[PDB]
Amino acid sequence: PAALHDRALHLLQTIWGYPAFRGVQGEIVQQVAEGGNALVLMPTGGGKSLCYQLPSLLRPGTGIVVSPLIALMKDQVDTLRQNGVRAAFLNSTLLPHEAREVEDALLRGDLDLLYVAPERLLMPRTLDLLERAPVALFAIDEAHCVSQWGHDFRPEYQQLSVLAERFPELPRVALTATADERTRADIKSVLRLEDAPQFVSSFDRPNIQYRVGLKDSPKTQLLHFIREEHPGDAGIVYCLSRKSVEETAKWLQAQGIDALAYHAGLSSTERNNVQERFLNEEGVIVCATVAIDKPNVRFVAHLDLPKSMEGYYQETGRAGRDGLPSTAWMVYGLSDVVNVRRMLAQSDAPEEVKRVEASKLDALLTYCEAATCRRQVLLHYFGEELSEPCGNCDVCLNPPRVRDLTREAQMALSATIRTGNRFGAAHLTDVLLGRETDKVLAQGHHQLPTFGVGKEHDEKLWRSVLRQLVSLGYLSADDHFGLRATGKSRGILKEGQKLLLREDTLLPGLEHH
Ligand SMILES: Nc1ncnc2c1ncn2[C@@H]1O[C@H](COP(=O)(O)OP(=O)(O)O)[C@@H](O)[C@H]1O
Ligand SMILES: [Zn+2]
Repeated sequence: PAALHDRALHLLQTIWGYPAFRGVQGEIVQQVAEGGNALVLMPTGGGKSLCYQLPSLLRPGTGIVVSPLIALMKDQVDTLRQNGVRAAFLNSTLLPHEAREVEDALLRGDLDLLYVAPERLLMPRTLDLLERAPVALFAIDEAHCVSQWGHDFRPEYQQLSVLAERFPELPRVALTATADERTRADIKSVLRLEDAPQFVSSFDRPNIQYRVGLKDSPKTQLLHFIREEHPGDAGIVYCLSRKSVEETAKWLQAQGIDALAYHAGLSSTERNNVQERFLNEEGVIVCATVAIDKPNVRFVAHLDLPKSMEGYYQETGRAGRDGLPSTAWMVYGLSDVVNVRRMLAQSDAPEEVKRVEASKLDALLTYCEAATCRRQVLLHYFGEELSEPCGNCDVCLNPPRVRDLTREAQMALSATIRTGNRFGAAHLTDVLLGRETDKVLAQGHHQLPTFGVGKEHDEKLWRSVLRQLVSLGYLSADDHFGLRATGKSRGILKEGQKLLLREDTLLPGLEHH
């Protein structure tokens, strides 16, 4: 009721000292407290931990928490108990007499929370014992580890699928900081969360302004940006190679801005040197690769595209941990993107991994190539949905020049619907062009009314119109990289909504060498 909500608040105040719920917490709490399942996505420091702790206390019985991290579980228990919350940890390095003092406290219903290493949890009899205990809920922390594409991975987290089969009646909560569009499908498979609500909260950072542009002579381009907009300011400037980092630094010092290289082949010495000369003093600039601390950074500059949307989110987020406005500045070139693809084409990685890695690359480029608000594109990749344009990005503020492909979009959307939402971008494009592949013949797709219906255009165009549909969320990729129309597809199909491309991409043509 509202009498549940009131109840939770009096807990929020009296225990964690927090005044009010951040982002979607209060929904999650009331969702789980009432018996519901949940997927929770929040960035690090976002406030996950009490998403499960608060329901544990509101429901009769004990919240059961699983995380791979033992040392942090020990600390999270301690702090909980000093704050007046009855918590315990159980793992197999406890003396057997301790493991029983805790096991019996569970069964008597004496614990608000019990933190359990997956090692112990997965053991039947830890399983069986739980069925005899007054359990309020399960919380699978670091929930992403269930996924091979998951940031981290463990055999043991795949096995937590047991929780849903052995305890279907009881609420299950998964929380992870880092999830792409599907590592998430795996979380949802494994833990049987596919019908549960999904919550994302803290990903946005409203005080950072995002800008992307192409590269012609980037050093001057950067130098000019610092210059006008951040002369006495601290900033990070990111490059792929160790080589670029040191040129960029030598060069920036040659123009007498105070700049320093930072990277793994700096002797220890110099690393700590650069570190506090950057932290202590204001208006100093670090040139880093992928590598730490700083409160007030004004600008992050990317002289290269990162290898993922994740990396880019991380590095730009180093700006502005003051609520005070900051800018993220990036310049890329298609030249580069082509190199990344061939360097990943010639690799020795498995074909399953190349498809996924090229996936991340497309998402990254398409993010660059946005004809619509950049903050929506960025946030969508992590599952956050921003209703309206931010007014804080380079697309919002200085709208680029766009071409209207809304009718082409409809052809693409309808092609994939009518083909049963399972087929991939290369394949679909074969359809709208009219190409009869020996793989197009296998599905009889050539006999459909949507075949060659897009013949007016070429491959490069459909592939990009495809990329955009995915990126804006009009398309979703199921497997194995095959594409679904979404609930959002209707916007383009009822219309009222358009699919734009940057006039920037298209250009008078043809390319030449
Ligand atoms: N509802 C809230 N309102 C204000 N501050 C919060 C709120 N929830 C969490 N925080 C803060 O930010 C931190 C979140 O980190 P924690 O919840 O401890 O683990 P995680 O990094 O997984 O979220 C908290 O410890 C607390 O300092
Ligand atoms: Zn915007």
